[PDB]
Amino acid sequence: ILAERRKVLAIDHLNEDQLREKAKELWQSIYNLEAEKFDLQEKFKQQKYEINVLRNRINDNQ
Amino acid sequence: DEDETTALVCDNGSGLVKAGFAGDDAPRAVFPSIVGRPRHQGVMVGMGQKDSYVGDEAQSKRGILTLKYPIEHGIITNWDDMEKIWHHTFYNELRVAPEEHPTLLTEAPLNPKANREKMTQIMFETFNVPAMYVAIQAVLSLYASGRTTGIVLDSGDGVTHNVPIYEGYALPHAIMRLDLAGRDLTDYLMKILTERGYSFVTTAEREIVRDIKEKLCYVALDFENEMATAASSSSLEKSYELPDGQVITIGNERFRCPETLFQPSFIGMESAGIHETTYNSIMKCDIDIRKDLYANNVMSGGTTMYPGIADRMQKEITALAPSTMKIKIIAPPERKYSVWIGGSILASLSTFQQMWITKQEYDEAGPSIVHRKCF
Amino acid sequence: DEDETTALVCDNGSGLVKAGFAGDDAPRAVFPSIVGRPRHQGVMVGMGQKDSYVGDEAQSKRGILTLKYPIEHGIITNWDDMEKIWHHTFYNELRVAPEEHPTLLTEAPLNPKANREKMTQIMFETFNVPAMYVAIQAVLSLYASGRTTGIVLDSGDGVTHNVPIYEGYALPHAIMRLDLAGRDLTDYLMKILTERGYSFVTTAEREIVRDIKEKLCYVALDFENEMATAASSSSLEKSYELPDGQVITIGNERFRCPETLFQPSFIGMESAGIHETTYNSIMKCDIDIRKDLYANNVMSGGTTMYPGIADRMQKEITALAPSTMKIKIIAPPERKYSVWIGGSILASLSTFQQMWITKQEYDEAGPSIVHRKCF
Amino acid sequence: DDIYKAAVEQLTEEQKNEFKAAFDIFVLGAEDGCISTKELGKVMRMLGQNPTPEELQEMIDEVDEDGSGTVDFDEFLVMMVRCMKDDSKGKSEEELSDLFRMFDKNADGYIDLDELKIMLQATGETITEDDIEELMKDGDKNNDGRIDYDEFLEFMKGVE
Amino acid sequence: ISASRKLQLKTLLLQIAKQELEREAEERRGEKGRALSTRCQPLELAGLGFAELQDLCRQLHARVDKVDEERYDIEAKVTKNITEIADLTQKIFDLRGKFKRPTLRRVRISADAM
Ligand SMILES: Nc1ncnc2c1ncn2[C@@H]1O[C@H](COP(=O)(O)OP(=O)(O)O)[C@@H](O)[C@H]1O
Ligand SMILES: Nc1ncnc2c1ncn2[C@@H]1O[C@H](COP(=O)(O)OP(=O)(O)O)[C@@H](O)[C@H]1O
Repeated sequence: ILAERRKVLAIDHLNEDQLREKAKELWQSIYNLEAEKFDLQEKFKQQKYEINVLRNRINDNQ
Repeated sequence: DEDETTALVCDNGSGLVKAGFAGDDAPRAVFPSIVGRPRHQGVMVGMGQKDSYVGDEAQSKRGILTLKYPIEHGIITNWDDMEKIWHHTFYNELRVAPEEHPTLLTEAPLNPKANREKMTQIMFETFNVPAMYVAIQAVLSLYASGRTTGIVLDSGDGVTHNVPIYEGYALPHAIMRLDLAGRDLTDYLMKILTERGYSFVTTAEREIVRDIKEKLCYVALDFENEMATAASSSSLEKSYELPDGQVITIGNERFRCPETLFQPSFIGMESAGIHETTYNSIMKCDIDIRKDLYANNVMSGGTTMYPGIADRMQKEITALAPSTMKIKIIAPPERKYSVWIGGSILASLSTFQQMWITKQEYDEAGPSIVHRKCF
Repeated sequence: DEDETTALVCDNGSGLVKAGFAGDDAPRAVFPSIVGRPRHQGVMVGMGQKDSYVGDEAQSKRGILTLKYPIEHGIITNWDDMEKIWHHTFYNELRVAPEEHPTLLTEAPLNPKANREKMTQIMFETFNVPAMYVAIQAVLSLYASGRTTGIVLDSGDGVTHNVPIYEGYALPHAIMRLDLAGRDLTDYLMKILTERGYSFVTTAEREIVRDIKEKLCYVALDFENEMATAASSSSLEKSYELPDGQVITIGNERFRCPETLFQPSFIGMESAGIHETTYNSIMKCDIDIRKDLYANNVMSGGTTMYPGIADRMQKEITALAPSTMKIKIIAPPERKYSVWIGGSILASLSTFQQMWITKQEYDEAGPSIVHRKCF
Repeated sequence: DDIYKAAVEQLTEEQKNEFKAAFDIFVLGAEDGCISTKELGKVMRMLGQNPTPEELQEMIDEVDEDGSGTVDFDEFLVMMVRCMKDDSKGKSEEELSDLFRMFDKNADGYIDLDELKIMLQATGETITEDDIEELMKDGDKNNDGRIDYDEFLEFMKGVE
Repeated sequence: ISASRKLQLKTLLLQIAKQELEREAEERRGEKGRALSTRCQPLELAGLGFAELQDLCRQLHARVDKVDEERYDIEAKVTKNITEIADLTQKIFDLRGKFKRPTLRRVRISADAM
């Protein structure tokens, strides 16, 4: 899955203008992907909160 | 969730499971090693109802459940049931997922392979624990007890281990696996209470007798004079309240049950009992070892909480032991919880950070790895 | 009358049929399980008249009719008469019928199985019901009462079932069925009122004595003290108005009829009474069940409207029960109607929508299907 | 005062227009604009509530604090929300879950009295010695000394 | 106590949580921006020739693969809590249904009308 999701650049046969543009394409992809990681981590913490609240609600009504 | 990626520790006996995180001074929770299942046909609808209940759920809903123990005298024979007990332990009481923490489990080394192999496999494959370590009960008991040398008497629900350790080393030729345990003491008490007019033959009844034993029984340092009086007088009987409000009184039977540990013939076992077995483990060690073990008999596990047991054991060993020498018993309050406490201590030692199986070594080698990495 | 295909619910006993639609908390109307027939030769013509009368028609024109009840001790012996009662119930008065609605029936756990088979056949082949379910009366009482646990005394017209339920499950080994019900209590009353000079033999008379019981009788918490005064003083007597303007004055017979519940020997039955019977349903269950059943004695059905029944039952059970234990009784205003009400609750529960036998499964299997699909 | 203002704030435009149109049945015309209390039962039904005669009388018994014999328009909305709870949207469990978490500073799964007081004093509204406890005892249906997540959702349904 | 004091305080109580929740969102945006600056640092591509630009490209290939490996594991963790929430929520619904399910309704009205 990760091999399918990761982006790959042409490198060895490219000239300087082509390399500047290709380096830029992954940089923005990485940047956007790091942003998703940050938001997913925050979602995880908010969902963990709901999990412990729910674990107590089960015991409180049982 | 914790302030460190501390190992989680779970001490799974044939009786109860003690669990918490490494570095604490107590398990966070204790569960019966029980998975319960309904033995009745449902009549009402929309009642919830599980296929099986575990731990404390199994005990709280026991009125209509058959209660089974996945562990047989120290060996897990039902690992699907232990996985459910563990999931409950880790996620509902400790509130920590093992995926982010190493886990330490315990067994006697006398255990015939399957327990350490399956314990390692469950944590690596159903819980995805990053690391594992199966520990020695004698080691754990000595750390908890403040000793490096002595004999661990862990007379709990399953099997008595009676393993001697000198300067941190095992003396394995002197370890005597003994088929005399707290579970047998319960069965004996169910039968003698039946003679008194209070039959105990079902699961609920077995749990009641175990509760009676734990709260009313004692061994006595002098059982002969104690029974001469207890069997003659109601003044030595203690009342126990049964779940339905009925009352049972128990007299010499109160100690008669624990006495089995010194009188194993009571349950049909061909044995000298725990005091002689301990003595023989001392005897089987070299002559320059024997004196250090006589002076350091260490109580652990269960049944070691009976009144008169530290004195009963020290006096029986003293009687078997040579003169001049001082025979002594160490019986810490960390009794019954000592294997778990030792797990917390061991998991956390800097000299034990290389003893952990990682979840890499495990997959390259498979569960047989436990025989190369743990002991 | 209705804008949805809600399930219909009918509670069919040897007394009356309570009926209405699911989702209500009461029947829409009550239909006496009666078919009336003239016992006289007609002389005038152009008088209308019926070949047979049912339900309330049968009672309204009863002056010259003999009134028969198609159900005996919970069993339909005459189902042709029940089809006429049901046709009236559904098409004339409730204005709903199985033809456009699924139907729930209420029954005892040990009701002869052939009786459900016949009712199942009738609702599927005579009334064309799209689906059916036959429910346990004790279940229905527990839903109506807000419980999942208790001993349900369903006090029918011809039989009392007495079944313990715990956590929604039946505990059938502790069922203490008793051949004593509201119709037998009426028999005792008419015999003792006969002794006072008011014989009740013929149909009009049979209906009057039943009506006297329902309006004048009670059990009281203490029979012997109630009698010491009732048998000694006119201040405990009540005059009941008979249809022709005459009255009957009744003294301790007012409580001796209801007392048969505690004293079945009054009608020749070899039984210790409903409190002993309730006690055994609790006492024969495991001790970890017993505490919850002692805390949940559930009165349902009829005869529970007698003043003092909640106190008479709680005190007798407490006397039979172990000390320390708390004995509690449930006797809600949803009395006599709680079985029907539970039928409404169950029929409408989302958890029960897949519990219905469809008129597909029915024709493939035939009427005996009720024995596999319902209970 | 503020209960009357709040009932107005909580009713939507498509609802308040029906409430005043139906409620105006309370004046016969060419009178004094009194708007009497005996007409409350009729309007409950005109607006879509389906009360029994006892319920119609209860709505009447709960109005007329000053003995005037009348019901005002804002007073009507207050009496209606206590009979037929026509709030504005009333939010959702997801919205209140995220807000619940803000009062639960220690992530304990409940709002205790100290958190309840800090959050309210922080609004600028003066909190007195008997306040806070008065809300805790309203949300705390099980009498456990705190308002938990489930209790919170019931407690604030219809709150803006 | 008057309804207006009780309603206004629970109203004010929810309003302060809303302000705090708006702050939680702003704090997350602030932290995400800082996290991005350090997690995905900018490319010094200007002024570089062929070999130097190829090294940046190769480093980015390794970095994009690593950001998806970690993203995937985090995504899986978020998913695991969602699944457990759905399961815990249903258990709660059934425990609570037992309290009100069987007895709460608008009934017995036609009982008097007839
Ligand atoms: N008061 C007591 N009386 C008799 N036996 C006891 C008492 N306390 C503990 N034991 C026994 O301890 C046993 C549990 O063994 P345990 O040592 O805790 O296993 P583990 O070491 O793996 O945690 C039970 O059979 C229990 O009856
Ligand atoms: N005050 C009362 N005294 C004696 N019996 C009563 C009284 N009220 C109701 N019952 C009895 O209720 C019975 C009818 O309701 P019920 O038995 O619950 O329906 P079903 O027989 O189908 O279960 C009748 O036998 C009636 O006499």
